Amino acid sequence: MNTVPFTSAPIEVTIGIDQYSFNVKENQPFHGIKDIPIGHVHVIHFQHADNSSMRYGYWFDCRMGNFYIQYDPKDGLYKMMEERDGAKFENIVHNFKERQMMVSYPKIDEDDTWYNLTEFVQMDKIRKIVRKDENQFSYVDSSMTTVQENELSDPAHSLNYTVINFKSREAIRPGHEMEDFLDKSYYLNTVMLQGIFKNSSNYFGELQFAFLNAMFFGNYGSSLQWHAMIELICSSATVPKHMLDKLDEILYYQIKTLPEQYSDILLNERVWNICLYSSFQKNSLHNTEKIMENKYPELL
Amino acid sequence: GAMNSSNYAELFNNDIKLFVDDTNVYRVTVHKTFEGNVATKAINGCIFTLNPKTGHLFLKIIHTSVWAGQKRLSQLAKWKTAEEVSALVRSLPKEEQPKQIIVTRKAMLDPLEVHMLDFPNIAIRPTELRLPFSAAMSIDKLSDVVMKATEPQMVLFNIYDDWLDRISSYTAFSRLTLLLRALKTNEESAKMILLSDPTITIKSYHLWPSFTDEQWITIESQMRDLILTEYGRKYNV
Ligand SMILES: O=C(NC[C@@H]1CCCO1)NC1CCCC1
Repeated sequence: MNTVPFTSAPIEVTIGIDQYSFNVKENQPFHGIKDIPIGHVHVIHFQHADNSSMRYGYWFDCRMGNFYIQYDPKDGLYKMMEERDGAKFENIVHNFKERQMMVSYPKIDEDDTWYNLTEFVQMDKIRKIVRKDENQFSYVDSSMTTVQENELSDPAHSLNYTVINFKSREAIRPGHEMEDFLDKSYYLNTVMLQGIFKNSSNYFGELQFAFLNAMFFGNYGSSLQWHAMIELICSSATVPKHMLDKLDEILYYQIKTLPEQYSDILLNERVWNICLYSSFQKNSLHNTEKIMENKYPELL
Repeated sequence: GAMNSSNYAELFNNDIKLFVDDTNVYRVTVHKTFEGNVATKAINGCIFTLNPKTGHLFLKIIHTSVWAGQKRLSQLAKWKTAEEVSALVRSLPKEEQPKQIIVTRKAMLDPLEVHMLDFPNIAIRPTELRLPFSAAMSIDKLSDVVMKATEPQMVLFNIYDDWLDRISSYTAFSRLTLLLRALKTNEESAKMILLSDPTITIKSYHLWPSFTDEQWITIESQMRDLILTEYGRKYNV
């Protein structure tokens, strides 16, 4: 169990840690988060009480270093930093725990939600989508645009998701125009899985990371990426059986965890109706279809 | 963007463009089988690809053999249309290739877009206009060449005959759309108007009769009257 200490909490802010969130008042004696489960990535995120725009936050993995949060009054935000002095860090954390100034990561034992949302997500891959190689953790916010969005303006601050475009030379083999456009199996299996992602785990990891960025930050381009990666699978007639089964589980937990109030902006009607009812895989996502129907029958 | 009444004169500027109409590509007769079920039999079709500025018509004849052993023919017909249009563009010298292709039915956008990926600078546009190009098979010499074909064939025509020697493209396209609208709304009457007078002939090298300027005015008024009457009947107004 690991810890992310906070130097202080100078401004009123709602802090999220994974799917949990807490309110912290201006100059409240709050000094961080303990009992963070090892073995998964995590995200700690922020929304200032004065500015309900720009949610922002940090993806991290405590096995990669000792990380803490410190408010910066010039840039006006809570910044993640790495403490390289391990003795100094253990000492700080032990004092803050002794003084019980830390919230406990509030995992119920029965609950695999976070594991299920992050099963394929790796820090090494996140850091290639979010390029800032001097840090071991990755900043994301509401406003960052994706590479594909940029093509259609600062590169250092972009989300470098894999570009998916169904009407592109990459997606369409010369002489298989109609075949490849109506059955995307060759774009999925040869171009994307074998060529770019190498395996389905990396594909699912990017899909899960895009969903999480959309849900936690309202990042619109991430939402586009999530739906595109779903649609590419559903629009392929030939998909390994293990991928379909795993996709059904992945999407089920994503839909289960989505705030009911955000389904309007976070779920694209066309993609979902096509995937569940028109596509090749309309009959392969039983759990996902059942939760969508019982929780969001309006969208459909 | 879409082509509509408001940007209509764009058709007659000096940027090369083509209309593509796919409504006569996949043509069938419906009939009963011995057992009393219904079956279709395909007949030859055509792609109607038209430069509205010059009148040049690229009539790609679609022989029934292209459907042999294929499923979902109405969907295939749209891709075949896009395949043949793309091949036509590739065959043209660079300075003759269109800058825009305007499809008369929106369902052609994706097939043509995908087939034209190699020409990213050719804009594929839909239109809000209700153009009567389905009536092209009411023009006798176009119907005759389609039905007689025994193999795929591309044939070049000028759908304006020599009209552009005396009138502008705008006026020529308006005459063409009026004639075709009339032929669509009541083929028998429209054809009666065009051929009533045996002394007016169709040049062996033309599609329409050799009217003088004054006779064209009379013809055009007769086609207008036809179109308006038919309409009153349609709607009981
Ligand atoms: O072939 C021409 N027209 C195309 C077809 C023939 C029947 C009507 O449509 N014309 C050429 C021959 C002399 C002028 C150029």
